[PDB]
Amino acid sequence: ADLRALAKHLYDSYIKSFPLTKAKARAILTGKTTDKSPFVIYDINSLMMGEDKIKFKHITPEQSKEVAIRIFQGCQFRSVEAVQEITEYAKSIPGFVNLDLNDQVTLLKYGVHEIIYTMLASLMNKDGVLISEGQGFMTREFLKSLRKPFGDFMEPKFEFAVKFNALELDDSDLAIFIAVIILSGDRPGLLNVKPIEDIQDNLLQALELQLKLNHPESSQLFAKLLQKMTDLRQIVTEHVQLLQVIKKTETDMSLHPLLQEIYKDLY
Amino acid sequence: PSLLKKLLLAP
Ligand SMILES: CN(CCOc1ccc(C[C@H](Nc2ccccc2C(=O)c2ccccc2)C(=O)O)cc1)c1ccccn1
Ligand SMILES: [Cl-]
Ligand SMILES: [Cl-]
Ligand SMILES: [Cl-]
Repeated sequence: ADLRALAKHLYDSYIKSFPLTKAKARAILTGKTTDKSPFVIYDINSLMMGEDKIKFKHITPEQSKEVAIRIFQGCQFRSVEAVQEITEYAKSIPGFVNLDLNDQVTLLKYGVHEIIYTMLASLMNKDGVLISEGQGFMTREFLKSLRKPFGDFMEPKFEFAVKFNALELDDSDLAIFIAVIILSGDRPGLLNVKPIEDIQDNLLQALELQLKLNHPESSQLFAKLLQKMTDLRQIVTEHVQLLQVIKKTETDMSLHPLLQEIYKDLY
Repeated sequence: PSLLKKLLLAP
């Protein structure tokens, strides 16, 4: 009912759940920060020099792996942490923890990657992506140069991010949008859709109001953003097909058990 | 054991 209070509560939760916000990412990417700039990774040599400073060092033991595998393992490290952050955020969405525990799982199973790709755009420009909470920056050209199918994974996300960043959403817009994605009543296998839709109705109302107030000169920003939600699903589909190529062709490339659980029987 | 449930039920 109180759409401005819901909006504010979601933003406060977002600030607590996600260490690198869009505001902070954009301050780094435009130099308007007093911390020292990210370490730029543009090739295998810069990767070896920089990886000791990057958070995914926590999981690096063993003989040297080729560059495409290192990137794969470090991105897997980040994806597992991102899932844990999004799950903490989801538990703050009012009504979410009162849903059937099995529907909570289903909402997260089908929603986290759509959310990951949404917020990945906050860390990207057309030429690279911030990693390790802004301590590193990995160039788009370097990620593209990786041998197939590794060099194919990031390009569709950069493409998405350039179009999406053109909406110029901020963190208070994004906090509501990602809640709307999680509360999607049409996920396969949901046991009880009505209470999920009721929550999303309120969230969609809160989002529409937020967008009208925060971006008065963008008419139909709300309509535009809703059309992106559906594009996110195609990104996941294509990503899954790329991971399946890895699974059938590479050796010793099993996924983290959390990522296996999400991907198992996904659609 | 579901790991998503573990994250969801964690304090
Ligand atoms: C690109 N980047 C920022 C985070 O990007 C994400 C890009 C995608 C994801 C989702 C995640 N992806 C993977 C999961 C396991 C292993 C690799 C990937 C890749 O997506 C991948 C594969 C090949 C080449 C490059 C990436 C998922 O499906 O769960 C999560 C995060 C990195 C890269 C290296 C180290 C840290 N930060
Ligand atoms: Cl951009
Ligand atoms: Cl505006
Ligand atoms: Cl691996």
